[PDB]
Amino acid sequence: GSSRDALSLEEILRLYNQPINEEQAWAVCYQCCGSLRAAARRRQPRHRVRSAAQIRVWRDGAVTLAPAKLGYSQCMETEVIESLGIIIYKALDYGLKENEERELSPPLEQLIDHMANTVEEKRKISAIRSYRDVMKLCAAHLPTESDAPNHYQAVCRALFAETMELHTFLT
Amino acid sequence: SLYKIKPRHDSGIKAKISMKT
Repeated sequence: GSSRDALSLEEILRLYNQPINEEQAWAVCYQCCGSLRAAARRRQPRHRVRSAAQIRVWRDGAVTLAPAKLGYSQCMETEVIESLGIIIYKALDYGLKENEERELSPPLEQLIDHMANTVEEKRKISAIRSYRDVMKLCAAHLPTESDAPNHYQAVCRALFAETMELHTFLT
Repeated sequence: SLYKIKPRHDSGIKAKISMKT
């Protein structure tokens, strides 16, 4: 392997040969939504997350979506959030048998149910309309919500460092 | 890290997400 500054979530899963943990799921969600919110503000077009290969985790803890007011366009925020929600659940389910299901903490399960529009605060949360809505739910996972920006960067920084050693050195 | 798993429920989140592929 050769050392670089980003790995895809697909590569991360392949290297681990196991699913991501719950804290990593919250972190990728928060960090990727932050990147997407900023990209939209700078008028880069929205597009959907088609697969885990498109999600890039960086050395400094950033998470971005690789390339292919603006409130309405050919790709709405909720569509991007849905596609991200589905990919995050696949990452949490990675390698499990079809007849097994992971027992997620209720607030993480709820976040994902609402991201993915699979819903059929203790019963149901307000519908997610924006990247900021998702980020606020991830911040709420923490006892002190103002810790979120630093915390979720630190989570992805560690995930990168840990998998980069497998990337560089696994044969 | 997966650790804790249950049997797949017929109406649960895994069930619903699988049908969106």
